Amino acid sequence: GLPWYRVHTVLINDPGRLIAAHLMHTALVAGWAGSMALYELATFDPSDPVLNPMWR
Amino acid sequence: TLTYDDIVGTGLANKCPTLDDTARGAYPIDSSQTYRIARLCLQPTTFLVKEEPKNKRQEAEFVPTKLVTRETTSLDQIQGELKVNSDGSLTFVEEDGIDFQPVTVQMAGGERIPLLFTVKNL
Ligand code: CLA
Ligand code: CLA
Ligand code: CLA
Ligand code: CLA
Ligand SMILES: CC1=C(/C=C/C(C)=C/C=C/C(C)=C/C=C/C=C(C)/C=C/C=C(C)/C=C/C2=C(C)CCCC2(C)C)C(C)(C)CCC1
Ligand SMILES: CC1=C(/C=C/C(C)=C/C=C/C(C)=C/C=C/C=C(C)/C=C/C=C(C)/C=C/C2=C(C)CCCC2(C)C)C(C)(C)CCC1
Repeated sequence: GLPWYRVHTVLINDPGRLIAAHLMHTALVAGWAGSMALYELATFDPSDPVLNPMWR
Repeated sequence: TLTYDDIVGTGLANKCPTLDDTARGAYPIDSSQTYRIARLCLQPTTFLVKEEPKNKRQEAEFVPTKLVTRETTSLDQIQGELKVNSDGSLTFVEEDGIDFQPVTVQMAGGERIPLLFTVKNL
């Protein structure tokens, strides 16, 4: 069958499933952005923009 | 004249009485007469909390807060002697009343600041 490094080639001639895979990728990335923001808000100390700003 | 049923659940019970704009008169003090405050009412409208200094040791400011304990903040039905002093100054000596309220206010970012808002032994 297909080697492991070729599994996604099933999408080349399947525009609908390619759109699905792209939707899933987009869902993952947007889910990352959301999760990352939440984790940052759960750890961020807003009490000192002078000596403890976000980049520290 | 408003009754309990007129007031209940409106928020008015936590408000102090007001006087209209025409009340700009003068109340004479006879220094031979004894006086009392029969009712002192205090209705807080803003609670400010002094931010803890970052370490810069400049002037830490008093910042706004959000009340979270609802319309439960006013001091009222307070009474006491109003003494006339020899130099003609008046001294209020708080005796009794609903002279405290626990209050919780919340700073930006969530820190909750409980206080005993009070004039006990004023
Ligand atoms: C954007 C991500 C993405 C998307 C949209 C797809 C989509 C697709 N894959 Mg591919 N795949 C991916 C990533 C992805 N894959 C990764 C990272 C691997 C290595 C594990 C694979 C390996 C793979 C194989 C072997 C096969 C596919 C196949 C397919 C198709 C059918 C679905 C399937 O069987 O998935 C299977 C893939 C998975 C179930 C992904 C693994 C899940 C990982 C472990 C993360 C799970 C999240 C987890 C909850 C978080 C863990 C947190 C941790 C800190 C503990 C479809 C085109 C099939 C295909 O059609 O072959 C012709 C197929 O046989 N994929
Ligand atoms: C938009 C970017 C993009 C897209 C959509 C594709 C899509 C494709 N690639 Mg190409 N490729 C890319 C960029 C991309 N590639 C980059 C940047 C490189 C260099 C790193 C390559 C090098 C490359 C090679 C050498 C090959 C492909 C192949 C393929 C095809 C099969 C993929 C597969 O089934 O893997 C299945 C993959 C797995 C089952 C697991 C992979 C696990 C990886 C290595 C580690 C974990 C990755 C992690 C989950 C991703 C994090 C996201 C990242 C951006 C930070 C498919 C058409 C194959 C092909 O042409 O088939 C005919 C093939 O041989 N790609
Ligand atoms: C009306 C014309 C039109 C419009 C507005 C779009 C718009 C888009 N296309 Mg293209 N496309 C078109 C014509 C169009 N296309 C035609 C005629 C073809 C040949 C069939 C294609 C083939 C094509 C492929 C193969 C792919 C796209 C993809 C995309 C999306 C990429 C960006 C993205 O996902 O953002 C992020 C998304 C958002 C911020 C949300 C947007 C909200 C959507 C539009 C509302 C959904 C409801 C709507 C009624 C149903 C779908 C609308 C559809 C016209 C796109 C974007 C929504 C890619 C995709 O879907 O990636 C996931 C993709 O893989 N298109
Ligand atoms: C411009 C931005 C961008 C681009 C071009 C891509 C492109 C890609 N992404 Mg997405 N991704 C992005 C942003 C992006 N990503 C962001 C911001 C997030 C949230 C963190 C993700 C989360 C994400 C997940 C969870 C997955 C992808 C996957 C993919 C691949 C799908 C096509 C494929 O089959 O490749 C085949 C794979 C390759 C060609 C190998 C790519 C190798 C990368 C570039 C470096 C790998 C590093 C190292 C070897 C392994 C990681 C270290 C390990 C300790 C974790 C493709 C390379 C999917 C994929 O890799 O499926 C197999 C996948 O599962 N991405
Ligand atoms: C369904 C639904 C829902 C929900 C959702 C959700 C809840 C979500 C999510 C999500 C999510 C929550 C997500 C996420 C994600 C993530 C990710 C995607 C990640 C990733 C990662 C990575 C990729 C990594 C990597 C790496 C490492 C690990 C280390 C170092 C290096 C690197 C960086 C490479 C709602 C209700 C709205 C509605 C409708 C339905
Ligand atoms: C219709 C319907 C339904 C639905 C559902 C759904 C649609 C679901 C889903 C779902 C989902 C879709 C889910 C998910 C998920 C996810 C995940 C599992 C994730 C994760 C993640 C992570 C792990 C992350 C991490 C991180 C990051 C990335 C960054 C920052 C940091 C941290 C670490 C936090 C039901 C059945 C109920 C029934 C009825 C109806």
